[PDB]
Amino acid sequence: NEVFSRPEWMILTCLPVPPPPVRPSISFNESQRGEDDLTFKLADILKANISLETLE
Amino acid sequence: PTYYQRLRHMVDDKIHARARGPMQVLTRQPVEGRSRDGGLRFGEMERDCMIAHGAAS
Amino acid sequence: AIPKDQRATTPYMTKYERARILGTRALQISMNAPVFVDLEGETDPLRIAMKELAEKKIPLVIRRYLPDGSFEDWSVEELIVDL
DNA sequence: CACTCTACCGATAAGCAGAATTACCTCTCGATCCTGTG
RNA sequence: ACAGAUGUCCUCGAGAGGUA
Repeated sequence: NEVFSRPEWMILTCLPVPPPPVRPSISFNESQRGEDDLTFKLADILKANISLETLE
Repeated sequence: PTYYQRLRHMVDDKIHARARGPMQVLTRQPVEGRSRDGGLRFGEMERDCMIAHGAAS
Repeated sequence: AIPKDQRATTPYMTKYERARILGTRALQISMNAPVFVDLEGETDPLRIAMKELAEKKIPLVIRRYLPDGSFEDWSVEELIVDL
């Protein structure tokens, strides 16, 4: 589609991050806090991007 | 006379009823299990049976 | 578009139509809304709705949609209730 | 008139991917180290 | 000049044993 879906948009150049409601944090046990797998994967992606930027 | 055994399944351990109980976090849907005051599940079979009945509302 | 009065649907009321009008009228009477019949000692909104429908005193209009998109309006009083 | 590969489709044969009834009850565990430090 | 506490539900992925 000319406006709705162009072929050049198929390459990911900007990655949106889901809001906290999409990936909430569980209660875990008492005095313990954990994060969803989405948060850890997003942090890994951000670390990889930062490493690539610094290396370039 | 006839020998009879009492099984482990009793009605007192299976009766459940919910009306606006605890909420979930992710999907904001009723929780699972009787011990957690959960709600009954409306499956796809119930949905299509109600479709066949014609009760859209 | 509306098919004038050269309508070609059925001159009777379907079961789904009967249920929908009965439910809408029951809800309207359950809320504070005027009643156009003699309650005569009835206090359940659904029974009041059936009493209103007995002599076709319900001011409701049925809009039957054709699959193409056209629709023809049928009055409740002009719909035969045989079921 | 068949001499040699050039362009065409019609079979055959191995590699991927999905997906497997519905509802309910109970218990039981696991959500991290060590080489490198002052 | 002023100002010391409370808001109710937390698991989650799995595994096993069973009921129609």
